Amino acid sequence: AKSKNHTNHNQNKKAHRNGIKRPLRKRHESTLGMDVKFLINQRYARKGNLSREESVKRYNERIASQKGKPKPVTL
Amino acid sequence: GRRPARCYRYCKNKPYPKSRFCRGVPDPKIRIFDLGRKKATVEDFPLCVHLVSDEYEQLSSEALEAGRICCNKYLVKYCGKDQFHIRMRLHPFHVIRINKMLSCAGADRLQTGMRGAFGKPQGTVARVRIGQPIMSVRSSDRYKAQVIEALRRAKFKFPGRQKIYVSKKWGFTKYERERYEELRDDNRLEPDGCNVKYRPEHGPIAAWEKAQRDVYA
Amino acid sequence: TNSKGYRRGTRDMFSRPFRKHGVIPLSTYMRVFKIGDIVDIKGHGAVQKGLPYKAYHGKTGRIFNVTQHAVGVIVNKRVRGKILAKRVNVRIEHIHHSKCREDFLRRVKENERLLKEAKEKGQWVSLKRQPEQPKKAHFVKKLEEPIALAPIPYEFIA
Amino acid sequence: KNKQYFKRYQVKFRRRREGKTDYYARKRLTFQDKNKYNTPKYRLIVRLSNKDITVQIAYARIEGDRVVCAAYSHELPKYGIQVGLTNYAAAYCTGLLVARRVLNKLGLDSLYAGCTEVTGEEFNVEPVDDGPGAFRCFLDVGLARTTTGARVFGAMKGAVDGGLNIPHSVKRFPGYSAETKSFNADVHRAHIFGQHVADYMRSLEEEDEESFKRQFSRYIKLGIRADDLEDIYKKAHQAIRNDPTHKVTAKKSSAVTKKRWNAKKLTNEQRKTKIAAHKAAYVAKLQSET
Amino acid sequence: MVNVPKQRRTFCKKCKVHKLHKVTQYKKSKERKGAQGRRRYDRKQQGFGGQTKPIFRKKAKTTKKIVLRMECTECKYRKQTPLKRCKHFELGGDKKRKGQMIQF
Amino acid sequence: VRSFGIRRNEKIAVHCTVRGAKAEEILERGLKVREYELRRENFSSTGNFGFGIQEHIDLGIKYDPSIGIYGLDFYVVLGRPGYNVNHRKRKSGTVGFQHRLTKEDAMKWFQQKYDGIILNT
RNA sequence: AUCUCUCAAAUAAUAACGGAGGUGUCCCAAGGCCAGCUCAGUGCGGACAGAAACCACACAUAGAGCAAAAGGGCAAAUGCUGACUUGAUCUCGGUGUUCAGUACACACAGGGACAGCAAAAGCUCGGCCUAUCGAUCCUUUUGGUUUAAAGAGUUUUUAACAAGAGGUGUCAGAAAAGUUACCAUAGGGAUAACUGGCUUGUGGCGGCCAAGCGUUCAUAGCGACGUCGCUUUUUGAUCCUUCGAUGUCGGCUCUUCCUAUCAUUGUGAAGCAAAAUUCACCAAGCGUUGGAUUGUUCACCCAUGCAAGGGAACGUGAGCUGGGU
RNA sequence: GUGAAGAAAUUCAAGUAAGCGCGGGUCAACGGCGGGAGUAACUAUGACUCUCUUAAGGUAGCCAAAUGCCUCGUCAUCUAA
RNA sequence: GCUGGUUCCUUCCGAAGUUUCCCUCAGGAUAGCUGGUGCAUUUUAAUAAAUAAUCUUAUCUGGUAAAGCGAAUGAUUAGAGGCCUUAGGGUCGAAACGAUCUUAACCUAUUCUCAAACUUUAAAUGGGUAAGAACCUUAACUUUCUUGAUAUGAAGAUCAAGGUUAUGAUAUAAAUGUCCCAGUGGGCCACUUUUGGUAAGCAGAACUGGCGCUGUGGGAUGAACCAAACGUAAU
RNA sequence: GCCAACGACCAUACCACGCUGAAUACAUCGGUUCUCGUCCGAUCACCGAAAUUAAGCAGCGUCGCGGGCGGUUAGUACUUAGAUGGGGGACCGCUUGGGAACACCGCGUGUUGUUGGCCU
Repeated sequence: AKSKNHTNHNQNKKAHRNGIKRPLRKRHESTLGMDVKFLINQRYARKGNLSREESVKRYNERIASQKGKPKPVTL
Repeated sequence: GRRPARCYRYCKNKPYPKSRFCRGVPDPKIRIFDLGRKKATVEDFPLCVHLVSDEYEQLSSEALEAGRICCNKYLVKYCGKDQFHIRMRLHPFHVIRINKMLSCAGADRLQTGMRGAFGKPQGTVARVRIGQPIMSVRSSDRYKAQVIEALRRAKFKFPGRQKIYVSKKWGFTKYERERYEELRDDNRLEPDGCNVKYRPEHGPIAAWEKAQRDVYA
Repeated sequence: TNSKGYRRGTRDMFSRPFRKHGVIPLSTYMRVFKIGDIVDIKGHGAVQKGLPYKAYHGKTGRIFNVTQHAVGVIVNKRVRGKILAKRVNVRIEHIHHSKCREDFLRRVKENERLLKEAKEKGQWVSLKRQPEQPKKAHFVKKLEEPIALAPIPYEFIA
Repeated sequence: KNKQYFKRYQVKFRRRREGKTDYYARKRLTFQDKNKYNTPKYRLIVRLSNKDITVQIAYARIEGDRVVCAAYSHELPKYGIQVGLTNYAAAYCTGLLVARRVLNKLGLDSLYAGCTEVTGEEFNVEPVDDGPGAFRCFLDVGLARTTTGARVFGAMKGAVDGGLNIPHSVKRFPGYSAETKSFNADVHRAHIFGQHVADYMRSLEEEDEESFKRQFSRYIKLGIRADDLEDIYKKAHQAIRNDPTHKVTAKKSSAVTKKRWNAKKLTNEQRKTKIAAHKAAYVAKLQSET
Repeated sequence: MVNVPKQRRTFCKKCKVHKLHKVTQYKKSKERKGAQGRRRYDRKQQGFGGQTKPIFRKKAKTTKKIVLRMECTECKYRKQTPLKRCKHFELGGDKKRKGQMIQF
Repeated sequence: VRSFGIRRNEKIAVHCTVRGAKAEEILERGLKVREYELRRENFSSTGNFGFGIQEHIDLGIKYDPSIGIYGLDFYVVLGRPGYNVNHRKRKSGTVGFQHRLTKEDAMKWFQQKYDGIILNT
């Protein structure tokens, strides 16, 4: 027989009882399914981060090897 | 087969349209909507009187057949045979479905228990709102008594409740009667079948010019 | 007795507008899209290469993976009722730029600057928004045509 | 007829109404991959006219194309090309011209000398190492049929012999017969040196004087005999590599609102006074008879 | 009718390039025992049981899909790739000829 | 169409076009057999004019009974200098009220040269 | 099992044996790609030339076409024709849908490899997008230059692993004909036949307005097309109550009640001379029969009669009967 | 049982009984036993004629049958009905 | 997989009749709802410069109500105007080819009425996201790379500067595991919306609230109506 | 005031018609030997200039079409929310708030980017 197949009464009273449950706000998120390198490049820049204080100044002195960079403003 | 309309008096559904494959439907003879001197111009019939409704009534089309043949057969008796223009302002463009018991011959043996529930088409109906005129009689101002009394005998064939406007219109125009004349008197309105023309100005020149030609020369 | 399947009831989600048919204007391919940017989804009905499904048109979310010519957006889809975080790839013409941050990012400038001009005068900041207060007490002169001006009905006779 | 036609009709774009672009190359050229976000395309426009060809390097942007550099064949009378500006060989030196008019902007003049001895071989440039990789460009011909040996590919042949890295094949260079290929490089050395224009004259030196009153007239006005055309076109190649001065101009100016000039557009007042007299003139045409 | 041109240049997995490949049809290879599944269905059946296993009735499909062994022409490697369900299919073909009046 | 049994891709008809240095000699050949006072229409409103002929041998050819006779229709399209603007790939465009050819431009030019009257029936 | 438009109430979701349809295929091009050209139709022209074709010039915002249903979509295409083609391939995961947020299946965004077209940019992982499909077990084939058969060697064989195939359409997938009035059990008022309830297509039904008929005369008496209400014993419609049982047709007998008046009492009207009759009002007080046939109820027939109403507890089986089923 | 190929298991081939298949006989064996058209000096009816099918088209006979739906068939009788 | 029963008292919390699959439709599994038991801890945890859920702001989306047919498609009434040469009767005329009107269309400007499977326009009620230190800039560093002559872009690792922390009102505590533990997977009623039916105390859906589980006050009477939710008592 | 190339948004740009257009230009335009395509040098392809501003095109004109915008139809239609509000029913009214649409009237007729260039 036929009384009540497929209703929605009590369905958002239930879904609002142990309530509606926003997901999350995660600082870091999974990189699962990203562009696969991209991520091998960032896995190569993550290793080579070596200078905190030392070489990070030094290459400006190497900029002055061409007395700076007058020319490469174009490309 | 000719189903009564005690069972079909309301706007019970969002209205059935008329498809383009269901031929086998009954052909009515509600083909007539204007009656009287339909060819006379606006200058011949300046009085206009409507039969305005008072509910969101759904009218049958049986009632609208009677409402025109009633008002014809006083106005061909008490108005002169051409001195009017009965016009139905209201067309019966809907379908009613009648699942009747045509369950004789007694041995099909499955006919319907509740299998299946297709509807069966046996006519039309015409839906009405409040303040929606059903007929309008365009005539001359002399028969004003003869027309407002003609429409009383059109009330008693319609269900519901009707109210009888005499218009400030000049016949079947959109214009007020005095406001008709002021716009008419120089060039600005033009005759037609039963209606007028509305500010022929823009554009560009010759329509202003040639309509100024013939009113001058 | 159904919907099912995948593009049903899209006679108006992916209908084109009135007379905006035709070649997609070529700025759509020229926009720059970054990772963590926020983005809307209006499934463009003239591009069949990876439309969003109909449950994501209308919905905004954050990009987090950009590719050659599509973008992987994170859209919140409510199920019953536990709101999920989906991970949708769509192309570019099924995406627009949000504006919902754009006002705020000009509010971050000015609250940096309304404190910057008040960096020198010192006092006082008054940074945060207010909703609409009551107006004040005025007084208004006629001054200009004293009263009445007096509307009084007569509304039926018709 | 055709009145509710206009309510529903909408227009193809602007430059499909003028017939200028095609928007089916325009999407597909200027498409960069949306993960190499904003590094531009730098394609190569070659557009040709009855008088004067045109080559511009450009990359599109949201707000119209940016243009890095442009070089026309009208600059060539500086470098010795007086007449015959839409040869294939006159199209060669223009694409040679921007390929040196642009590397001065980048300072890529020490590197990528290019095919200094032009003979007609596909010398795509080599990336000189430990530093600046070669400039990249892609060909945009647009609305000309890329038939085997059209004029637009010498402009390409100007660029790849200038030094710009463009991927190309040879199948639309002249004389590479597709029945069957026939890498015949030397027909360039007859075409890029313009000699078959000259050998058209050398096969018409003898028949008609009126042939010189016909086509290749005005070589006769400058005494340009049919023998030294290579010597023009050889001399241009070493002279285009002298100085692309980028066409500096210091008129500054005679430009502003001279003289009016183009029939300003009649505001509504003097529109109304035009209609006021016209309605007054028509009753005056009517009051004449009465 | 589904023609297949009986040659094609697809991916020879052994040569690791595209090689010219001759095409065929897979047909069937009957059930030759002793496969262990027959060696079992020849003992569950044996004396006094009354038919132990399902006898599949209720055939519903009208077609089957077709598998083409595609032999390499250099290294004679083969490859089974299916197609869609097709009710008529002849390879070899007499390739379609277009814009053509039926004659005589 | 099956009223005359012609079929899709049956190749019922032959046609050929002539541009320049051969039109103006073939037409005057076609005009002597036309005895060129040709009737008035014969004149499409877009300035074009064509005509039927019979008995195709009199166009300067031998009778050649191996091939027999063949009835012909001619059609001549006139123009002005400039109509390639209508028919180019790059920067195309239409023409205007004039240079579009009226029928009078096609009747005058037939009255002026070739001296034929238009037989205004 | 599945798809499209609607229902669907402006996210998405939503149901009925609701409405209109579709699918179990078709395509070596109808797949790919590069180039070229633009369609429905209308208009004016041209021997045989109408609807006849075919050539030909202008107009022509898609009114054409796109294998097929429907919907979107497409104009230098995704349409038409031509070039050349095999990306309708191989591999690894991930996402969208269905969602339990599982699997197939379809689709999508990519990495790797090999390629096709293209001058190149680029485009292609089948069909312009939304349907066109199938586990385990078993059989099978293709693949390693394979692993195992456990005392050891080689060869046959068998098996294993990987990717396909053979199919379950009741489509998340048993291998399956009837009958029982000779019957049975577990239950069911989740479910019929039966009373009661609600309902009215049917039944039955009385006012409004008059086209009329009524010789003349609208309304003495009727009253077309309309229109509005009233009753529920039938006919159904439903499935509320009862299946650990409400005796299920009638007739016989015997009560009372109702008017929707057949006759009688009291009156009004008439196309009311008398007689006879018809219309209407107050009226349920007293009546409303004997028989032939049939199990029936209405039924018709003979006869009585100045003059032979209609109905209510489907009245009434520990009242009878047992003719019907 | 027989031959052949193989190192063998095994695989192949000839041959292949009764049934079945083909064929004959049987219905006091199970059963079955037709249509449409046109026609006779009034209408009616159709002795006849065409014709389509089938294994054979229900013959002698009986019948609104305890067997006929329509049906309370139509006619006569029995009856006051 | 069905019927009947299933034995103390108080205290606390407190449902479901829905989804998907099943030779499944009086049953299961499965998620939702429930209780238990913890645990982690916050200048929204114990002597906030940070979360979270109705309004505001800002910004996206939508094609229903209304509107429309003098916009497409689809029906569609009425006449008007027209060179016409499509013209039907004719007519003055041998026909008229001279002409006359007429009538049919056709064309032009109108007009009456509409449409679950029609749209130009387009609400309210709604759906999404945002609203600051997990921020804002500044720097030069990083990368094998695919792209790039700053070996620039991007995504990052460490420094420099940052006022008063960036709508409102709320916090009966919130966050999270396990036992996916019990029961349930027959629902009925109602506003407004709505489909089938002629109607129905009928059938089927959308929303909210109830009844089921719920007494008390009111409607004489009653599962749902209107008030109001309930420890024992006084006022 | 301009022109070309390349565009962006894609009718305020479109359509019809008419007028004008210095220069830079663009074209129109001359040819077929080569490259090259065609039944046909028309289309493309390649050669280079005699002719012309007719036309394209550019600028404008029109109580133009359309399309754009604004007022206004209108606090209207509809709609959240409330009542033990009306009515026999259809349906209506009130309260609390959000609030359109055709038409109609007006007003506008593309704005601009990068690069070379003309300057009446």
